[PDB]
Amino acid sequence: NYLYRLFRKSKLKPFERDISTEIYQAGNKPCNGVAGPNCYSPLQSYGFR
Amino acid sequence: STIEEQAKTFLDKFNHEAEDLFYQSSLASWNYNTNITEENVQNMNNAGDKWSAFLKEQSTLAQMYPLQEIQNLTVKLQLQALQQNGSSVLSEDKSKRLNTILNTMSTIYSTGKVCNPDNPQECLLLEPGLNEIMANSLDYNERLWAWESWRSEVGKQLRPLYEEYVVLKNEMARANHYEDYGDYWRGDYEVNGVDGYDYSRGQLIEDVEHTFEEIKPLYEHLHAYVRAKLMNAYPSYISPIGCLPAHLLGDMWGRFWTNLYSLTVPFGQKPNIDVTDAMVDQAWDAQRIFKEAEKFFVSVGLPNMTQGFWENSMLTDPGNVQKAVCHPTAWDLGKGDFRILMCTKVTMDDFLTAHHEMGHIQYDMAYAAQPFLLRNGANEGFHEAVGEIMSLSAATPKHLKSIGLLSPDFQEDNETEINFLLKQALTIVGTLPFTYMLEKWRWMVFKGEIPKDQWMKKWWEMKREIVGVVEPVPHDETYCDPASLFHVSNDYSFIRYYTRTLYQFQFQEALCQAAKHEGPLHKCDISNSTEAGQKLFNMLRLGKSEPWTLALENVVGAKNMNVRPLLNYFEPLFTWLKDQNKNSFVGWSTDWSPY
Ligand SMILES: *[C@@H]1O[C@H](CO)[C@@H](O[C@@H]2O[C@H](CO)[C@@H](O)[C@H](O)[C@H]2NC(C)=O)[C@H](O)[C@H]1NC(C)=O
Ligand SMILES: *[C@@H]1O[C@H](CO)[C@@H](O[C@@H]2O[C@H](CO)[C@@H](O)[C@H](O)[C@H]2NC(C)=O)[C@H](O)[C@H]1NC(C)=O
Ligand SMILES: *[C@@H]1O[C@H](CO)[C@@H](O)[C@H](O)[C@H]1NC(C)=O
Ligand SMILES: *[C@@H]1O[C@H](CO)[C@@H](O)[C@H](O)[C@H]1NC(C)=O
Ligand SMILES: *[C@@H]1O[C@H](CO)[C@@H](O)[C@H](O)[C@H]1NC(C)=O
Ligand SMILES: *[C@@H]1O[C@H](CO)[C@@H](O)[C@H](O)[C@H]1NC(C)=O
Repeated sequence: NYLYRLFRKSKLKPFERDISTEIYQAGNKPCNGVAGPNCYSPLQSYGFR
Repeated sequence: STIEEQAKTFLDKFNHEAEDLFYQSSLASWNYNTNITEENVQNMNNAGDKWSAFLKEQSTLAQMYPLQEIQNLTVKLQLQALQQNGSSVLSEDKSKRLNTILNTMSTIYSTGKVCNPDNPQECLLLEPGLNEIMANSLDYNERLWAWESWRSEVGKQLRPLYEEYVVLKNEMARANHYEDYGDYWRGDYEVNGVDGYDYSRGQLIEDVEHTFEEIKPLYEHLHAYVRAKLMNAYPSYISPIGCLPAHLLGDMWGRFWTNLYSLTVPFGQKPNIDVTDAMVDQAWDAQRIFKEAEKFFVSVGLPNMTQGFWENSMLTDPGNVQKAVCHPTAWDLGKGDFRILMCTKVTMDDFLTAHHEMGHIQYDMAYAAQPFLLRNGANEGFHEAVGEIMSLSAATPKHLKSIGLLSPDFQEDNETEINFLLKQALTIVGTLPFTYMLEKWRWMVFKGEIPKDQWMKKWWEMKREIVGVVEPVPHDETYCDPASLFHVSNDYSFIRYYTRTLYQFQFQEALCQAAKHEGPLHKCDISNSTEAGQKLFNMLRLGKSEPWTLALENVVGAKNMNVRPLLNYFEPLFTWLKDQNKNSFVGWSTDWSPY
């Protein structure tokens, strides 16, 4: 239940927050919303143990 | 936008989910190994399945990135490690047959029971009983019966299996752009793309040959001395001009000669440097043994042990109700979690082995910062070498007098030095010709240099020519005599022991010249020298990110395997063996004169 943003197009400005869950488009082809090759969801989970 | 940035982002995703899934898999494997219960078995199976599934899908997604347009060495190394197709490149039928063959070889080797004719009510297994008879008994015909019976049964039941195994592995390697399976195994030492530090797959064989050619005089002298002492043990069966009988080497296969210390002792009147009595008198528990190892590692400059290491490791046998695997193993769970599974007892041995496994854990800790797929040794030899150098340094008389196990008035004369160096020679120099012979046989049988109907005849010839050990009776192709060993029957690389043996003494010379040792190499201790720990730590932190040649240049100042440290370590023993082999004949003949 603890998440962090791993992929973002540009760096954040000071005291800024991004809540977007938009699929990070790392390639040339559009992602189209569905997760798939070269399209990664930017919020990754902090699997604390 | 380019391929390299796509590779970086994909490797970041892979590294994150790999570390999480790997941690779950390693935790389930740890929970099975420290608690053998069926729910832990099924948990380990589910985690291993999900890990292999993950590494499969991720390799499928990883092979869409060609390597020729990636210039960064770290990204290239991680993608080269990830894109390996393993056994998946074949058809489903051939892959399933290969896994079936591997499983049935494992079950035949593990559950192989060979016993005496006319007494079949109960029989003896290899691990509980055959090692005892082949390592302690002094009866010629009894050892001959056990040796011939085990090789006969296991060879007849394993020869067609190995016949199909070589073909399937050769097809696997040739579909994966390798010349043969031997080339696939030699690919671990391959370095491509770095100028000056380049190492080829094919160069390893001549490097091994060039080292072995200088190994041969020392080994010949050792062989002659061992032969003379075994002639004292067995009067008429062994010939002065011939080779050693195969079932007299102290092990089942002749891999180690350490079981002959009793028969081949130089000075039996002198005691050894066993310090078990001092530990049991002063009540040295396992915790304080690991604390002394920690004190040595903080003396040399490396980091302390983590809190989770002390909290989560099981350094004592838990009891009869809870069953655990007693094999000494260092675990790198990941996520900063390092553990040692060791059923520690109070012995000089377990103390040295604890130093070895803590060397493994320090090696795993230094490279932790590296990405997940590069968290390994630079080659297969470095990981065990960095533990064996600690085992070398901790066993010295100086280190035992420093920590109070050995009396301060102990006199170190040359006779106990000869004794120590001969025990070390039987353990270290004895395994080198067997390892080189076995790996060179496996390389030629994968390469196709050896014909299919000429296996045994070639193998025995090499045992006569390289190891200087003769067979008792001739064996035809109905037998599969190499396959009686654990590593070859269960698809394991064997050249790691040879490389580890050379890297051990190379690292030892580098640290001892770094720490300003003014005597012989075998007396050297790396304790309290922080420049030597820094020199070693400059190689430990790298992991697999840099070439093994560069790591070797970082430690010993050379980029290739050298045999000079090993012969320099055994120099007084070499002079002693030259002195006492005047009456005997050094060297062997390939004729069957003993038997
Ligand atoms: C691992 O196996 C995959 C699957 O066969 C290989 O991918 C194929 O490679 C060939 C040759 O470049 C192409 O013609 C196919 O179109 C590829 N198929 C797919 C689905 O990508 C891959 O090259 C193999 N990798 C290695 C190192 O052997
Ligand atoms: C490494 O350094 C330690 C600490 O200085 C040495 O331990 C001391 O040894 C002297 C020997 O004359 C004793 O008088 C001290 O009481 C020891 N101190 C401690 C804290 O143990 C150690 O001998 C040095 N050498 C090695 C090889 O460990
Ligand atoms: C080992 O497994 C048994 C199985 O129920 C369990 O009761 C026991 O607590 C386990 N031991 C440890 C140390 O977790
Ligand atoms: C390779 O990539 C890593 C990050 O993935 C970076 O730290 C390193 O500097 C890169 N090396 C080169 C030579 O660009
Ligand atoms: C950790 O190492 C430091 C020296 O680097 C030492 O002073 C400290 O006591 C060690 N920690 C423990 C718990 O012994
Ligand atoms: C040990 O040294 C003494 C004194 O030099 C010498 O007489 C003896 O032969 C040596 N023994 C060995 C085994 O080197």
